[PDB]
Amino acid sequence: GTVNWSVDDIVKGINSSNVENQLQATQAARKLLSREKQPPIDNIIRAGLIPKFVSFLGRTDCSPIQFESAWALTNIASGTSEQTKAVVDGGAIPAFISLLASPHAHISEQAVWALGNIAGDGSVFRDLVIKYGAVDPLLALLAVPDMSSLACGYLRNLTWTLSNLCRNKNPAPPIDAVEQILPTLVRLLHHDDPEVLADTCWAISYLTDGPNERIGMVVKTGVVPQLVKLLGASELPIVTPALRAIGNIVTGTDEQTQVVIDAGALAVFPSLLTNPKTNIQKEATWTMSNITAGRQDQIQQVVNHGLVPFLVSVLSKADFKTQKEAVWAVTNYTSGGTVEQIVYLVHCGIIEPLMNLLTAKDTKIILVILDAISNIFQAAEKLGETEKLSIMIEECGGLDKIEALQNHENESVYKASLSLIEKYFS
Amino acid sequence: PVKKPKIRR
Repeated sequence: GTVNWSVDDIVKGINSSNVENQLQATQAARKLLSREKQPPIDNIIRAGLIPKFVSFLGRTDCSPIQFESAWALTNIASGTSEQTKAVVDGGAIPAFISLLASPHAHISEQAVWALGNIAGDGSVFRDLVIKYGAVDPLLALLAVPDMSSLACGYLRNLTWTLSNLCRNKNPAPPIDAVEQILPTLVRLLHHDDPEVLADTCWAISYLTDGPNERIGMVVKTGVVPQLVKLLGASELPIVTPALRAIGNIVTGTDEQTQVVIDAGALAVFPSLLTNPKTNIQKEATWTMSNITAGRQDQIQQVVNHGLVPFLVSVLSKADFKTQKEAVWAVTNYTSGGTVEQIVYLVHCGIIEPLMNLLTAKDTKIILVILDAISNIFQAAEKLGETEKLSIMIEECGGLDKIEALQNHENESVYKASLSLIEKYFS
Repeated sequence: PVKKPKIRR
């Protein structure tokens, strides 16, 4: 381990009045920092090199040292928040924005990469990158008639950096920035490169992770049908963020949820709800749960697409984190659904797998299940069939499981189970 | 990924 002497040599070289020595020193720093295993980032920072690197970004008289310095700083910024902060505090952001206009594509694109790492740190550095004016010149690099005229690597790196400018909350990105970027994201969603598509979906998943107003900005672009197309892709790295975006949109208004339904999303859910990735199954069941939180006509679309048997199957057989989402989908369905819809749900066999989860060691899920049972009894009341329902629940051992909850630590569970027993099993 | 270093192959 001789990194400390290498760093000492770099400091000496970088302070040479001979530019060839300075360049060689920056080359050596770039090499150290491009090591896969524990690059010596802190050593380089502690040696006081960041101000030197930032100065070199501006050395138009020596494009190679701009390149080497840009790469070195890219990799420091790829580190911890403290490491990224040292780069920011050194004044790197406006220097990198200036380099976006370099006539040297390899330098411009290295600046793109560094800014992606800086913005990726979080909302504060994201907003600094925006504040210093990065968006316009980034978008200009992408404003060519043919996106295939750009090297695949360059377009991927631009897309990724744009996605980080869309990322994070508290605060969300400035609205005017989102308005600037969104039309480019919509264009990119029709590209054929899978990595571009994946990062563009991630960007859109970020923008839809927020209040209805933000969701509304995305929906109004008309992009939802293309997202639904990507939902059916075979590439997991595309489906994953596409599904997150769609799931985020249906946390919005009934009208926003209708856009997703009208776009044909529900037809994809038999595949998603049975997808061998448990994560896809879970996120798809979460998405379904926010659709069954919708209007009765939206529930009816879920019914009409044959999805209720899929929901019963997930509730019965899936991993517990996915079963939790299925419980929510059921409770939402039963909260908002018509009596007929609820009768159909019971006919599909919801009661036994629902009851079986009352043994779960998750208090919140127990409470959600008891809500669902109460909701189903309310439909039974309108029909004059509360006794038939109570007998069904007894006959599958459901009442034994409800009775058992009178010993539960949680008072709401005790009170809820007691209430059902008093109302319907006394 | 959120952040990414540039490395040779």
